[PDB]
Amino acid sequence: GSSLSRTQIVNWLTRCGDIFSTESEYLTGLDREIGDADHGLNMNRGFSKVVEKLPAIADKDIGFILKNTGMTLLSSVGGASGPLFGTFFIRAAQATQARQSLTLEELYQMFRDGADGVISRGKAEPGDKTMCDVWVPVVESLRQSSEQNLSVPVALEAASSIAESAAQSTITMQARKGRASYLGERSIGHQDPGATSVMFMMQMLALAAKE
Amino acid sequence: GSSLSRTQIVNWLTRCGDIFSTESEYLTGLDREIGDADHGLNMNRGFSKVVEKLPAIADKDIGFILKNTGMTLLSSVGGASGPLFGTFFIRAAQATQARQSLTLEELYQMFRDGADGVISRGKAEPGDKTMCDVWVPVVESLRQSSEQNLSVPVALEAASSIAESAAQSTITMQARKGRASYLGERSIGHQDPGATSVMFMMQMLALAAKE
Amino acid sequence: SKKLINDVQDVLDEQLAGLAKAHPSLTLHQDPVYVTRADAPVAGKVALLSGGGSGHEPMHCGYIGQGMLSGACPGEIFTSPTPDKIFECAMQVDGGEGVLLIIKNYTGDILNFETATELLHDSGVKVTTVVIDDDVAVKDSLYTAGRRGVANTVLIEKLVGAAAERGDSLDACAELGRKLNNQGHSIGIALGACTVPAAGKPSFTLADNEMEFGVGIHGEPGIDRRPFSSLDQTVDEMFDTLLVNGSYHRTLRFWDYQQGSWQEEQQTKQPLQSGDRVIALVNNLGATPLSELYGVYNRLTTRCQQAGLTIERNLIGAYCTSLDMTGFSITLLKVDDETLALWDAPVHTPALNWGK
Amino acid sequence: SKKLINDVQDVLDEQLAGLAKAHPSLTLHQDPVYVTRADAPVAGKVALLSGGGSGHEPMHCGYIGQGMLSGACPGEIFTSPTPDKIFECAMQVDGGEGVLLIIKNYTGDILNFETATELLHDSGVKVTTVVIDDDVAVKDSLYTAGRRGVANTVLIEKLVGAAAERGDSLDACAELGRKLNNQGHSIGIALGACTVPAAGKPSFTLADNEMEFGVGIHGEPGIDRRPFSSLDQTVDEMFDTLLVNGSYHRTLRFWDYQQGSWQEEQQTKQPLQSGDRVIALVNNLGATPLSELYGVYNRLTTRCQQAGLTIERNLIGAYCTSLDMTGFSITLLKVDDETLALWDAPVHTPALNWGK
Ligand SMILES: Nc1ncnc2c1ncn2[C@@H]1O[C@H](COP(=O)(O)OP(=O)(O)O)[C@@H](O)[C@H]1O
Ligand SMILES: Nc1ncnc2c1ncn2[C@@H]1O[C@H](COP(=O)(O)OP(=O)(O)O)[C@@H](O)[C@H]1O
Ligand SMILES: [Mg+2]
Ligand SMILES: [Mg+2]
Ligand SMILES: [Mg+2]
Ligand SMILES: [Mg+2]
Repeated sequence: GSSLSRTQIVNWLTRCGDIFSTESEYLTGLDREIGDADHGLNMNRGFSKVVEKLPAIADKDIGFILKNTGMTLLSSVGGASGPLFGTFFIRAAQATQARQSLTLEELYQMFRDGADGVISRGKAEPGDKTMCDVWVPVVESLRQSSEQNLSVPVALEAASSIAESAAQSTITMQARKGRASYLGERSIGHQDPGATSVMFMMQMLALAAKE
Repeated sequence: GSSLSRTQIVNWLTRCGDIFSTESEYLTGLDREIGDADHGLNMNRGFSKVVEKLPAIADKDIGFILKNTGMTLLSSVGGASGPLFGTFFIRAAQATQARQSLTLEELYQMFRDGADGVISRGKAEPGDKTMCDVWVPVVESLRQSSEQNLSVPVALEAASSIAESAAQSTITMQARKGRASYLGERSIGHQDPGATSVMFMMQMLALAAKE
Repeated sequence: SKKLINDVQDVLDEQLAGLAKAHPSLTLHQDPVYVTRADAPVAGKVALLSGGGSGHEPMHCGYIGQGMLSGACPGEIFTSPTPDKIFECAMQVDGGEGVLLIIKNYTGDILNFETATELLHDSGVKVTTVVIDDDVAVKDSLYTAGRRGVANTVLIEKLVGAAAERGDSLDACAELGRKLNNQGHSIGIALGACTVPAAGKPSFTLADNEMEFGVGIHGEPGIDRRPFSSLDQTVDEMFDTLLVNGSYHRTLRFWDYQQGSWQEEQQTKQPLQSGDRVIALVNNLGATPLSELYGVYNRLTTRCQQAGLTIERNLIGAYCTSLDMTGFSITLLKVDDETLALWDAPVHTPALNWGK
Repeated sequence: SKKLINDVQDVLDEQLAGLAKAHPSLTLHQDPVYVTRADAPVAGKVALLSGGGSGHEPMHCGYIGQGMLSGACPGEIFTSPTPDKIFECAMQVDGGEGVLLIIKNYTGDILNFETATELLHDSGVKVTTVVIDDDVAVKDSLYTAGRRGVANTVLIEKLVGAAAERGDSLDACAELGRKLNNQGHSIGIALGACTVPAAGKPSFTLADNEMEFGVGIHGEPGIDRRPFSSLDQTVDEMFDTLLVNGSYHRTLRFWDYQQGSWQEEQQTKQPLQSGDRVIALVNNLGATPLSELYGVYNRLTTRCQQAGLTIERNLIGAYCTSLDMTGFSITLLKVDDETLALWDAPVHTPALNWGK
């Protein structure tokens, strides 16, 4: 049956290291227009540290790897995204726990629990112009894919492609949370940096699950 | 016999007010290249105050008017040119004293004594790149004109025209005194602001003496 | 570009080392980075801690000393520090009487300082919190993250630092900070953007007749871009906004160490009014000449007199910055005789020093 | 353009008014302009006076107070003040024990302060002078106006201000100032020029990889325009120049109040040497971030250690500026225990404040 292995999750996180390095300046520029120009650096610094610690733990259980990842990000990313992405991974790990692979259904639950964590820490609602504008649609994609008994790889391919449109959907919102909310209507016309990071993370998961 | 009247001296100083106002920015730019960009403002502020006090004293003796002028400049121009031009007028006034008009010969002595004052206060030698590079040639012009028994108006016309070439001659000197001497060889290629001020003053005297 | 730095990765390492070298009274800790009074822990006193991104020097490390902070956590440039750094630093400075965390209101500072407060509680450390949200530019908290904590953080760290030193309890410290937070008012403008070391371009560009009005401290654009005309004009718009945006309602959470949980507290601010007495802080955002700040003060005193406000103390200088930003902020904090007594009390920090 | 000013003609009027308003301890006099301690004349002490153009704030008015200056004469921007202002100010502050004039070495300051010294003598006032020429950039006094007085003026005003306050005589004050002048060494660089209020263009332009090396305080170009590469590089060139240009011979004139005449004094400076102890001042020229000054200090301490010099005290901040200039200067003043004792003595000024 269709599942996502522990080494695919390792591979995912490893690809995040690559993407956050490559798109560092792009994310920075997004956070320059409607922020303080640091997001890219924060994500790069965080996943860079994650990906360094990863080879020493590549053989532990999925819950272990995700929880350490969240804790690593927390100790390193800083700013608003550090506690938010840290919480995502920590809550995702307690959905998972000692798994060695994950069914679509468990992936959905994992992402559902992660996002619920970012929503209660940050209180963002749809249209606030945050990473939650990508998480929520992503979770609902996973839910739908699960109903339809899709394979894990095409489920993530569809979640990823939904993440893309959701990130883009932010351009148009006036920010109501985060630093961008201080700019008022000046935040309209600009893509949310954190939502872009979620998009990149989902794009790398689709890649990780292809085989 | 050919003489320079007290009201022509008043007229001279009045024309200096005009020239230092008109050429304020030009003198400023000269003192920007090789200085601190203040000369024009200093001369404008000084002669502006002189020319305000002048109508109340237009009927006193030449020595009186010149000495007050020097004292007014001193209390107002500041920086290096304040004490230097103040001393010029104060020493010129004690050559003059209670005159009501001045012969070529007394003009020469007046300018000779003025300049001697600026030279001993400042110690500038020919080629140091200062106002003294115009004063000294100007005094020697007046001397020569006196030998030749020229009229006062053409004497000043020739002193003025010598002042012009002397000011221009500074472009080429490396400064050895004043603020410009801190720039070393970077002071070469630039006209001395203070020498330009002397030139303007001599040009206005020629004008004042025409009638 | 054009910063006095070496490699971008090493800027904070080099700058913090220089801080520790210059200051015998300060200890630079490593792995994790943070800074403390060399004589912390000080037994018998409430310990005062704060922190935030690098780039606002002297805030906060310039305020570590007797009468002020016991330690501070510098983060990365314009980046809130992480909970482990705040946790270790608070552990290091704990004087048996509790630890007070002063937190500027940014999503990141709030969340990281909150995670840290809970870790401390769970370690048996008595702890509570004060949130600073003095920046009146963001008028309305309804559909925003809330007002920013800017320069008033300094006035509050001093006053609360004085009470902590006087021997006041955690609770009396916290309540003092929260009261002051409720009647302190700030606003900033920028004439030119800062450039972060990793950037080579400024955070925003601006024509010679334009200003960013209602700026904070991390280089984001302000609440609007408007014409710049004169000192008097600029100071008048700022002051008039201190008054019209003075009314503010919002919810701030503080740690109840007895419950062991976050306590929402809905609180409202009044605009400053005729008859109030204030401390005025005229604060360089980084690259404004001191002379111009005095020109700003000249105008501010006039507007204060006209509005019925009496300035009892002032600070004029570079106290809470944004790297190399050309601009300034005005802060007016309402006071009484008891608060003035804490103002005048000794303080011995790199940035602030008097008495004793 | 883009300055926080109103009409150009009124900038100093507005800024000085703001100074007097902010500072209860300072009296602003009019017609002629100058500034004094509100409690001058102080009977029984040598009175310390200085002055110079506006544009170097806080120097000199930020240094008026107990332990430092008794008064100061601000001139126009970058313009030496006139002899009448210095004369009236010295008359105002005369404490029966003499007046000491501290004069930075510029043609204008020298000539105006000299004219003033003579007026004072002729009024029966006991008076003498100290000339400051710490700037090592202009290597050689032979065919120049002489080395400029820059940031070391602050360290000397403090130390001599301490002796004056301790109760030392005019002569012991003067001799102390002149000795310190002989072993204090400064150098400055600019990354960006200042703009004076009347100007709308900066005093010089510069590419991103260029610096003005060996700059003073009035915005003139330095002794050369050279590549800018890094903090370490910049600080290394500056420091190496402090040492190689340390040797200096020149003539400084001081008033002999007994003779009633100028006394030439040919004096020579030694370069700083292995085993000397110093006070280090890392001085913002106006628009450098405090954080970068700490980065500069980090490097400076290394170079000092390597050269055998022990930094005993430091100041890091904006003490002697050039309006909105992006740059900094380094000053190293050689000291002994007796000079350190004067450093640590109380000082109560707007810019400097400790003890007592
Ligand atoms: N209250 C919130 N809830 C969810 N996400 C948020 C919230 N506030 C900010 N964010 C996310 O954080 C991103 C900015 O992160 P970053 O630049 O790293 O932190 P900071 O704003 O402190 O500099 C935003 O683009 C947004 O997606
Ligand atoms: N030692 C000196 N002797 C004669 N003239 C001098 C001397 N030093 C400077 N000057 C004159 O002063 C001019 C600069 O004057 P100004 O800009 O008003 O004063 P400052 O240099 O103090 O700003 C120079 O161009 C030069 O002609
Ligand atoms: Mg950011
Ligand atoms: Mg000049
Ligand atoms: Mg940030
Ligand atoms: Mg000048």
